[PDB]
Amino acid sequence: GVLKIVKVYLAVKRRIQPGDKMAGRHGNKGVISKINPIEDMPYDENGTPV
Amino acid sequence: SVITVGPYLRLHQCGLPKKMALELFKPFIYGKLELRGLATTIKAAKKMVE
Amino acid sequence: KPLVGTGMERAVAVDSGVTAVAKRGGVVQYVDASRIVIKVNEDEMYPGEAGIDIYNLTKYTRSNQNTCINQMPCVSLGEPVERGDVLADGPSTDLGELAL
Amino acid sequence: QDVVLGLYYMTRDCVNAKGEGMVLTGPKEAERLYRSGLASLHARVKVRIT
Amino acid sequence: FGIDMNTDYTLEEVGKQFDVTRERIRQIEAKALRKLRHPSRSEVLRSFLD
Amino acid sequence: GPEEITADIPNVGEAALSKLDESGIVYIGAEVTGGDILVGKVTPKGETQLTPEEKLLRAIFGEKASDVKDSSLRVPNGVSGTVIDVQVFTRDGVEKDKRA
Amino acid sequence: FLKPRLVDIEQVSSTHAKVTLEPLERGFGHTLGNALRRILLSSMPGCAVTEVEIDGVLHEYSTKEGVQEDILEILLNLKGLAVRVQGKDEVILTLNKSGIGPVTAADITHDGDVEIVKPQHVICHLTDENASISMRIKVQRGRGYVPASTRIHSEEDERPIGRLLVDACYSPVERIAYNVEAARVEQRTDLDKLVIEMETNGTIDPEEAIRRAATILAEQLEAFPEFDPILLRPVDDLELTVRSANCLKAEAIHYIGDLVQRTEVELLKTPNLGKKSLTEIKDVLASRGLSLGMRLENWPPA
Amino acid sequence: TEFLKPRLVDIEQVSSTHAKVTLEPLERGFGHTLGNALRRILLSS
Amino acid sequence: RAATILAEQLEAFV
Repeated sequence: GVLKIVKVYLAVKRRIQPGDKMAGRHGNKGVISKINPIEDMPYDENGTPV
Repeated sequence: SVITVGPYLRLHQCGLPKKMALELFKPFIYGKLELRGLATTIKAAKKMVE
Repeated sequence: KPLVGTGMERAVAVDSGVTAVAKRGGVVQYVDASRIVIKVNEDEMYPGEAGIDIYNLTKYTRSNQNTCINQMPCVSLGEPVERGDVLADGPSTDLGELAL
Repeated sequence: QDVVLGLYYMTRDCVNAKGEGMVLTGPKEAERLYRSGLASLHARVKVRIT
Repeated sequence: FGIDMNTDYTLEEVGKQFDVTRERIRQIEAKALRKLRHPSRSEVLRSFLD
Repeated sequence: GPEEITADIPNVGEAALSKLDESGIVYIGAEVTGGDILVGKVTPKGETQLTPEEKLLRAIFGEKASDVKDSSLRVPNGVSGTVIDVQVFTRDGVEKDKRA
Repeated sequence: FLKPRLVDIEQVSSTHAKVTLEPLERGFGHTLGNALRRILLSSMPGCAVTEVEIDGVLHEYSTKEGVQEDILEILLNLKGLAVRVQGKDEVILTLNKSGIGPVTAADITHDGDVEIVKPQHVICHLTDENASISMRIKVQRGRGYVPASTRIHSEEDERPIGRLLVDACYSPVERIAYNVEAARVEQRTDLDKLVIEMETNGTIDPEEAIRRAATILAEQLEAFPEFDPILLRPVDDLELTVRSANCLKAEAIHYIGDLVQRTEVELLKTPNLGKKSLTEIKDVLASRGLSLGMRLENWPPA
Repeated sequence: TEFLKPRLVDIEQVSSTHAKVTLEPLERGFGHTLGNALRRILLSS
Repeated sequence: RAATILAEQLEAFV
């Protein structure tokens, strides 16, 4: 019944957004809540954010 | 969908994703859109939100 | 790469077919994002046909989970390689180790 | 959890701290004393409350 | 056409029902559609076509 | 009737027909989002059987209602990516189209 | 009520420097300092590369023969290329190289406002004797982070599919840290110093950054229905032939509203419109319920 | 590369000695720096 | 007046 088939292959690039699931290797799961600016990030005396 | 925190919220509310609310209330949006006169007809409303 | 490792990740990365492993030791004649051609040392080499080991790297293609599976050369032009060394890394592998 | 650790760390006392033993007209200048780094969050203090 | 009516009627039938028959009626329609063709009339129906 | 992969699609603007080649298949490397037509497809459906108000509408606007329905493959809603590959399979004995 | 001002600016590297502020009253080192850190990290002019058209490349997911880097890798490398411009908001550069060896950032053609801070920077390597790469690197200037994904809404024919859009990294600032130490000026009870030690890519001078930062900071203190929509559509929406469209645009007809006002007489009097073109226009207008010589009286409202 | 200034400003005050003022449009992360630097100055100085 | 002190502090930059 099928005369001809056209397969298109899409490459989609997604980074990360709230709702994604992240976890360490220790069985500690989690879901990204909000994406915070570098400005609001807790930083050490060296000035390097986390 | 997956859920997140949103501590800023009052107890009586919840964060609802834009796209989701758009798709969910679609008939309401059509109705209001052609209620105020922003859309000629329901078809036009569909085309607008689409 | 795992900053905090175990020492197994190398074995998992290599033993799984994702990475491209040298068949025979030698020097690298050609290094491209496409292919990697290695000139075999005479000792490991067979008498007939002479020959060099040419590895054609798998490039961007559909995986079973609808993710991407792609190989990158970890070696540089004209570099010493040994038998059973990582010539190219697969997806989620760094220098013969396993980066998940 | 986080919230109760917050109110717990807030409402609590150590043996010695900044502004230990002093007196204040009310909660307003109590918080005003704390936020300026003059008085410790937990310190034994007599204050006038209504 | 069959608008808000059972089936639809041939131009001659419409002529019998109008007592003024044939080519005459065919003209009215042509000038009728014409009046509906130009916008402010046609802008509402235009959006119906996607 | 037989379905067509042709680039001729009932009721589409030039913006829609832009991303397709003459044969009706999206170009390699063309970035797409939801709603873009990847492969134009059309299937025969004759005598649409319209109604009175529709008949008036068509006679007013003078539009020929096509005997063909639009089955074209379009990017799923919400997903956006770049087309890196196209493969065409044809029944043995059926004439290959231009793109193929 | 002593106002602060700046003092020695110590440049330890092309990368980073420590700017210092002498006359600071009680506790003000922190109030000024952190607020300065915020604006410094967040809002600053940047020139990060946006668009890149390469040689034989349709998409960023291919590999070019002769280069061991994947195209996506080359884009990612370009995004980390630090350049500074003067008079131009957006400049386009041209990169060209061949033969065996690394292609650095100094291998690009040098323009008037182009300044390469890292000439040693690696864009991509070259693996074969005869293998050559040319590319246009379109570098524009902006603020904050502008991803490649949000870049497409306006669209407007980015059709040159060979052009790969890249995420905008606009910002000189890498790391900013501020330390207040007590600063003893000759005579005064007690004052503080502000040591802001910042990290940059070299594309912005410390005095300049520290200046604009407080410039913006103070700058915030400055406050403490008839007719058819189809008539306003551009003529391109009519999907005419290139010739007809160009002719109409040449006759000051840019929208459908302008076209429907014209008559056959008037259009035939134009230097470039023949009977074929007029037939086409009448056809496409009639196909959408429009025509020539249409009057709408009131052109235009607002 | 022009900037953003706030256009909807409303001061809703209770009684006389108390006040709640609000500012609608502020660029991302500007609300915290403004709010905080002003709080520090208001209280401490 | 509070934020004015701030503006005075910045008077040597902008």
